[PDB]
Amino acid sequence: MWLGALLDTLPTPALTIDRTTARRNAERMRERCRALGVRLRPHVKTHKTLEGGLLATGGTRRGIAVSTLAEARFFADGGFDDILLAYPVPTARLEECAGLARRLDAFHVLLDRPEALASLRQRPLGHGKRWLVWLKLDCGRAGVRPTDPAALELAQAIANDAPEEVTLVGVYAHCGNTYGCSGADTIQAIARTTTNAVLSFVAALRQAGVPCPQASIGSTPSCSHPIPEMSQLTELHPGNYIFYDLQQTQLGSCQPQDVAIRVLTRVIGHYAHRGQLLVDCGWAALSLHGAGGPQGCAAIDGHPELRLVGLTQEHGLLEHQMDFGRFPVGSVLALIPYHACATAAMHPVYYVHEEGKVVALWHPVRGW
Amino acid sequence: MWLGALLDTLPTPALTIDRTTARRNAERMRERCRALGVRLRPHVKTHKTLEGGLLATGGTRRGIAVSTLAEARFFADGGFDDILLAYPVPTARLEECAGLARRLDAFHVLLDRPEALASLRQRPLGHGKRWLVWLKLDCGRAGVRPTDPAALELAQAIANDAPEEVTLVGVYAHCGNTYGCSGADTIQAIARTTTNAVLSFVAALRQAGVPCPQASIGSTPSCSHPIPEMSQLTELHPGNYIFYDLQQTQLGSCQPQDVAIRVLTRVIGHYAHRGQLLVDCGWAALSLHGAGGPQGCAAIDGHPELRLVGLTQEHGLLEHQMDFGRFPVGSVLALIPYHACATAAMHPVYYVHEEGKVVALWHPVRGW
Ligand SMILES: *Cc1c(COP(=O)(O)O)cnc(C)c1O
Ligand SMILES: *Cc1c(COP(=O)(O)O)cnc(C)c1O
Repeated sequence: MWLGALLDTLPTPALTIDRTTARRNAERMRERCRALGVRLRPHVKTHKTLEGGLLATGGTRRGIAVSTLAEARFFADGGFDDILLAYPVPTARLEECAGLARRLDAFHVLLDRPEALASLRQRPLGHGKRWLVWLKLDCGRAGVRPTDPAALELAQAIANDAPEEVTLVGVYAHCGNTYGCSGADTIQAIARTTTNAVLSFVAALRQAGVPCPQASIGSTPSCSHPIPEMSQLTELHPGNYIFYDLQQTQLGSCQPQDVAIRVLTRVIGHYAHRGQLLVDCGWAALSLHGAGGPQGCAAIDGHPELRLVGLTQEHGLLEHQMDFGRFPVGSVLALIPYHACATAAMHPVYYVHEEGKVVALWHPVRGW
Repeated sequence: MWLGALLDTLPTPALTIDRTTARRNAERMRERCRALGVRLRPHVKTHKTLEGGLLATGGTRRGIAVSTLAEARFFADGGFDDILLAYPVPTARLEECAGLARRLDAFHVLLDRPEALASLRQRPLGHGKRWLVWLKLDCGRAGVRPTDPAALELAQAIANDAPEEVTLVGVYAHCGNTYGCSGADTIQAIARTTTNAVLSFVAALRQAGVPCPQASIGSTPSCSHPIPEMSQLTELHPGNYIFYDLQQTQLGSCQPQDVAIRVLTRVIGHYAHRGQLLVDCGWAALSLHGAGGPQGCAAIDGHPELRLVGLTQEHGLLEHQMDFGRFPVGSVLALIPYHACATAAMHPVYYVHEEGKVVALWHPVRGW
């Protein structure tokens, strides 16, 4: 246990979260939504922590999105509610989904196939509770396409075919496509194509008389530079924005000062005959994200000079011709990881801090 | 808890270990060593499990190699001893190394820099115990080069400069270079270059009068096709061979029938308009190894037809023109992962099985 400890005292490699930066990130996204007049349902997958969720959620512990039944359970066990399982409802685990729907005032699920509706229908929740269902629209990983007349029919069914057992809460899209882009304008165009598609669908839905009270989109890059059409929605659900990361910096969603995550590592050897620094951060601590070479898995914070050039499980090699005097063995560097969600999943504890000193330890759940 | 359960009953994605194949793998490597007349010190990093270690070690719980102080501790807490920390001794965590050296009859460390020796010297173990030190030879990630006269001097010091506080147990190389190769002959050439280098060093060591009783090398690929010169060593320390994996199959260390690990995943959606299967195994469950694209992170066991073409955190996309009838939603596929050590690190439990039925659950340690 390390309360109060100075950062470069921790056993590395060690994932670190600047609680100042995080709180700042949470409140900033809360305000954007306030500004747009819509609700924020933060996704928890970058941190999978109660504390994390608590920040995102402004202290309220209600209205979030999870990627696994593990997180659902964890969050439910920690007192959260209004929990959306942002994932095509897993028909092979319905006893569990029903379990949570019964504990919770509001447990929401998504689906995108008529068969999924069938499966729900044959596992009625009972107790007056109805399956709160959202229709995942693909505007291109999963969901139904809004122009496919099949989407309309499916909405129709979820909403109406059994209103005592199933209800259509809204439509749900995740504009993840914004990750292949580059710079704010193409981010916004994907936001716009997605916002408008969704808006047209709902238009079509009102016209046909299919009640659909909510409409959800969002990803860190589109919600980092929100666009006016968005206020015609009811909720945005980004998540990663609480931490941010190198990729997010490269995309333009944020400035470096916004990235709350680092992986602290130590210089544990010099290698003059190959000009390389040796660090105790391998990929067990960092993950291979941003490689498919290693140069782009991470940046050495405060040191454009150095770049990662190798990663074994428990080692990384750094290069500059070098300067080993500036980097005595035992000195700590701070790696800026490419994909926050991925680094986060390699750590059983996060060292959370303020003013260089450790202030808390968050423990994420994992598994399925 | 799932004792006895049928495999395709498990909550996927789920890492699975064929205990038959594993036991077979353990005994096979035990026999190779018996044949060569040398000792086997299995590395535990592919599984990081007590059960795992127990197999490798033939039931004895002695003589293994770990990659982190976490594993050291775990194994020590589980009754193992003769534990080699196969890693340049971490000078910033010496209170802990000393801790374990004091609990254990035999805790071994490696180093490759004179300064490391200094640091050990100023943290004497006391209690009559001496730091059991091995000299990591680089024959090309870390260690000293055997032709560099500095290596000789360092051996000299470890062995002799303070024989009441520090002793040189042997020399240690890891012929990891065999991972860029391809086919048995270049594997063996790297084995040979490494074996001979090591043998020449020890020759030089005897000549100079530096006592060096042990000599350790090994990696799964060189120990999968051992070479005669190896019997002039005292110990081989591979590890991954207990599980094996796709990469190992591609290299030629093993035949498919040898790979004991799978990640079971489910078909949870069809996508005719893009010809794709949707599976609940994303990279949270598989890792991005073998990508730097996704085609090569894994193979669909029993189905050369399909290949992985996308991986998000909790999803993978499969392609063939398809045949969705052969793959009803809910049917289970078995992914063969590229790098066993990496997939293993994404799982908090391994479902171990025999004859299709689950026989145990191993829980690996993690962290640092
Ligand atoms: C991760 C995720 C989100 C969150 O979006 P980010 O861009 O990661 O902040 C939203 N919806 C789904 C389905 C997700 O998996
Ligand atoms: C992983 C490791 C080994 C084990 O070799 P494999 O080829 O993975 O079986 C041996 N020595 C060191 C230092 C290692 O990190």
